[PDB]
Amino acid sequence: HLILYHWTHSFSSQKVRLVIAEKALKCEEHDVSLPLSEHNEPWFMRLNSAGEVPVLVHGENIICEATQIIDYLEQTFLDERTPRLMPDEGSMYYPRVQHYRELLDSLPMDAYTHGCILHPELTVDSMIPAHDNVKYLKKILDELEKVLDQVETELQRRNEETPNQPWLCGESFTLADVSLAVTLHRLKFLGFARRNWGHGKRPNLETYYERVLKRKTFNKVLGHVNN
Amino acid sequence: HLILYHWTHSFSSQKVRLVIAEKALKCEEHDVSLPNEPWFMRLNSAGEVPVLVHGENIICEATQIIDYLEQTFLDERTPRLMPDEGSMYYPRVQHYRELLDSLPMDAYTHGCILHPELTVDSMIPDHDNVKYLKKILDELEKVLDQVETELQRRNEETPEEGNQPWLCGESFTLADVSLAVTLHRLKFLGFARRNWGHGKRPNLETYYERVLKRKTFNKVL
Repeated sequence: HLILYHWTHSFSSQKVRLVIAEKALKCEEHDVSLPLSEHNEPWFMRLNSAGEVPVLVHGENIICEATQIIDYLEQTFLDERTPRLMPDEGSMYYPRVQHYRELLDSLPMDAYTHGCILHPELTVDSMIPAHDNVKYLKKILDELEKVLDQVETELQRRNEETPNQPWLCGESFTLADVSLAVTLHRLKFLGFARRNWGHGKRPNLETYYERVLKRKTFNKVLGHVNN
Repeated sequence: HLILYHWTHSFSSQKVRLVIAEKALKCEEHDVSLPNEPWFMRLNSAGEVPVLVHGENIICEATQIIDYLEQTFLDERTPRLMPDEGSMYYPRVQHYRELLDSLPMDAYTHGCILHPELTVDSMIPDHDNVKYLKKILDELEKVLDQVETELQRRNEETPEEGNQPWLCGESFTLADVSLAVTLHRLKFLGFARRNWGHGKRPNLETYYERVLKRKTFNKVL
């Protein structure tokens, strides 16, 4: 009874879709994007996140924008069988989850993609077949490393608390996990994964990404996008 | 192909649909409104934003949808609802369109339901106080007087013979869409008699009676 209009390649669309799948909600999803053969240039050449906002229709209500869609889904579907991606607002765990979710959503993925195509010599194993100065790209990638180091320390805390492997903010899969997983998968697509993790660097994050890949929901909604 | 998600009762939805019909665009429209309490009991124009899906683009909000339809469908067969920006007629049409779109329809309808005494012939089977309703109704009368004077100018500029003019000229424009939908909603609420009719605002009265005869207006609304 749900209808979603989205673009497969759209970052925010991927987040919304993963949230739908995690919550075990039957949804009619329509990919408005046209085939590649009709576009003079692929999507990553022309991406505009501000112009590309998915739309959700649930009976009478019509909800634009991905974050609005996710919030509406989290507040509207309170059935006991449907999983919850967010802790109760009264709980002391909600601030942590919300902080990390905001952190991962603030990252400028469009800048990273743009920079990845303009400066392909900074990418490693970029999945593309293949403000504008390289110094700007260097800056934003170092900021990304700071955010990812914060994430690594949080994952280290989680690993300490575990003697049932835990996720980023706890045992339960949360919206912060959705944001982080989609973000890492997009970085992987761009080729910015090797500099940030792997080969003995950020091991907790590497294990996180691998575990995510094995997950049924994530694997059903994603993996086909990269290839 | 075009897809539209809207609410029949929604004011802005009505404007978007009238624009679609006036441009002769084939569109697939879905009424998402439910078949407990009526729509005029609960009103939030900000909550109910229509959405247009045109191939690969998704446009929320009615004004954005209308501007997009005008900028996109540039085929010579498809009529234009706005003059070109370079023209001296475009400022006039844009001013009047903004003037009509600025009106607080939500307030008028909420007050019509709240104060049934003020509606002469409603078609229903500090904002709450009556003074606010009277105040916004007087402002409405001022706006409609501006429209009335513009229509009087149209009458002066048109000869005895020939095609009768619309608000800003001879061609139907977006300002006409806004004005027609506004007048229709006022008639639904019962605020039409106060503003025109019975020798009151004759130019505006004739404008509305001419609107009702338009095939596109009668098909959509």
